[PDB]
Amino acid sequence: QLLDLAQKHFSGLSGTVPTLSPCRFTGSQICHREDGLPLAHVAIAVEGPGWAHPDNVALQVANAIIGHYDCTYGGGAHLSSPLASIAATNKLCQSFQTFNICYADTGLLGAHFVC
Amino acid sequence: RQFGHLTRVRHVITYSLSPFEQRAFPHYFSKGIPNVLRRTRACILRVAPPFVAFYLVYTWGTQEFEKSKRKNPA
Repeated sequence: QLLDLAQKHFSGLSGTVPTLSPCRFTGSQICHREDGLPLAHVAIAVEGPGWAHPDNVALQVANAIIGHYDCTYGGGAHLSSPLASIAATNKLCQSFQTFNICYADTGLLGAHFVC
Repeated sequence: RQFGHLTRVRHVITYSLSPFEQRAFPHYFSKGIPNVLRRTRACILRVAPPFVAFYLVYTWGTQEFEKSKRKNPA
């Protein structure tokens, strides 16, 4: 029924090419020092593989090992992730997340922390 | 005092690049020779004058010692 409705409403839509250039990744640093703000944000990432690659699975396993943390998280010192237990134990940060941002044939694999 | 409370800085953006993304010697002679000339023109009138005078006082006084050790007709 969905397919019928598609045919009924969308079929006038043109299909007659913007394709995506590779995107070059660069090892680099951008630092907006603004002492007047009360906490520091840092995001760090390596070039990731991109949507299609089977490595994204193993990478997400690894990211999950390391994890995410927030100063409301109940787990604290006893947490499974060493990053998180250590960050809780020693008040190293308010929060952090690992991420694997995916694009066509590239990506950002890393972590952001606020501290 | 260590990195973290050195001083207070606001509103300054630093952009930079990994060394492995970049040349060790960007335009080493084409920019560098001109720059070195510029650097030297800047200082030589401060630095060189004394050493000129040294060379002269040393030239003169060495040869004044020469002359005084000779005999003269009298």
